Amino acid sequence: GITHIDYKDTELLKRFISERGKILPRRVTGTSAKYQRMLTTAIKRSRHMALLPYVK
Amino acid sequence: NIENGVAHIRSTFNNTIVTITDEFGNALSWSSAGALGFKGSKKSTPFAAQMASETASKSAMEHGLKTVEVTVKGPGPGRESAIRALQSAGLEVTAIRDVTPVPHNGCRPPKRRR
Amino acid sequence: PRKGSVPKRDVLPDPIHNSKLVTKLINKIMLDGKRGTAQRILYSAFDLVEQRSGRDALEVFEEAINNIMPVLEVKARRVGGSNYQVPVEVRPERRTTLGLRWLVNYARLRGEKTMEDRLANEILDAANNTGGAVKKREDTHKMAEANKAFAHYRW
RNA sequence: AGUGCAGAAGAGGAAAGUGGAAUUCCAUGUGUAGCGGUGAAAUGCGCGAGAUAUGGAGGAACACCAGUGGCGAAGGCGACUUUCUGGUCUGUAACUGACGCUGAUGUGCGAAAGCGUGGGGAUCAAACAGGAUUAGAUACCCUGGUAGUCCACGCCGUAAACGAUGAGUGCUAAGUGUUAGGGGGUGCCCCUUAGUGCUGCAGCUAACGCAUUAAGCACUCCGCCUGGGGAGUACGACCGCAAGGUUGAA
Repeated sequence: GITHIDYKDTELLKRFISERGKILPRRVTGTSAKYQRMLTTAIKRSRHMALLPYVK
Repeated sequence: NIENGVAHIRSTFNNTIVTITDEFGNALSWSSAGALGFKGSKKSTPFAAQMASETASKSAMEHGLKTVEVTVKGPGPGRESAIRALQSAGLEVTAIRDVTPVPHNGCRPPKRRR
Repeated sequence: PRKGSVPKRDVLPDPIHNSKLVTKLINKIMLDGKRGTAQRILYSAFDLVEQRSGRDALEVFEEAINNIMPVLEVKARRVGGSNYQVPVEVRPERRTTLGLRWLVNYARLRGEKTMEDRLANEILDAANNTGGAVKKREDTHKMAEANKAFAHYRW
């Protein structure tokens, strides 16, 4: 549905994101498996820099 | 005992460490299940922790703590009797952090009784 | 007894004393089923108590029950996973019907020779506290007045 | 058919650890009566450990995109800053005009441990130091405790390789979950040139199960099997760093 999102973005990954800094399961979501895989992947290219926490 | 307190309470299934402190580690007061006589499966139990915080708040006699902004870490069933009963002078359990022991599967586990 | 819910099944009637608790204890003290004998012990032995003991057992019968009846009981009732007893709420048929036998098991206690006068000596040093009849009530009632247990049980 | 192939997948594989579960260590921002221990306690850190984390880099794993998904012949399998790498082929096949099937020669190679560098402790786990037991414990129980737990180099192979399924030719309802990727196409209907797991027509096997995507019926090889043990014990022949194998009448 959306176009690409990459490690430029780290909060366009907040739609599907938790409160600890992780993301919700794809089974509870349910959209373009391919598009959502890379989109969520980039946020993990960002847990590299870890802009989103692990615990507070 | 500086006119306020901060609750760094703890409860492993044994030795429910009720610990109302100040912000730094300046050692206000502590408590226990091993402080009021209970051993026989009344250690972490709601009917054995009715007065588990007054071995702290009235063995203070000068503070009467007034808030928490708590970090309820080291969780058990003794948690609840260590919070709701932390309101016996005005100690005002106010805020929480949702940060208990949540390690990340990097540890190695102790053993399992069948 | 698959069911239960059984009452006292009796309309407690009294002779010439005008009471509903002086007829439910006449059969308890009734030595070897002796109606008149206990009837004469509740109209001549329970009326001359003041002459021997000190006070009469007419309107002071409430002080020989209310000032001795305990509350917390001691009945095994497994709950959760351990083995701790739980007290039952002192109900009228479970506190006044069982807490009125303080004259049959205490009649053979007073060591004042005359057993008849010893049975009338159960009103003295027992109507208040620290007596020979409330000595077994302080070793039961006072055992769970501070140590609370399960409150979400069945009994 | 194979190389052309859009390339494209999934934990197919090789990617240092910048950062983080950073650990039982402790003066500690902080201090002492507890980090903590249990069928039954001593175990056990306090004559100046503590509670969680202020410097907290590190021994290290991606912890969270992580699903049963799917690369590959079984053993597998997880961010990547990505160092590289094939085939697989999903659509028809451009070239050549049989472009050959099970495959004892060879080679062989394949689970933690058993194996090779010294690192060898983050220190848990073997032994167990040790409590304790209903009539009955060195014990699954219990803090801690010396291989190992942190491995880039010699070669391997026993396991429920319980996958107990060996591989050529199609197959008598196809739908179905659907797979990156697609024959007609254009969050709208799909068929195998396809792939999986199947409820299961239909028909066989042996009581059972397979099923348009077959143990059934038809051409196949290394073959084993043809009532039980005992039997791998006399003995044994040849590989071999090692567990060892791998043989073999009674």
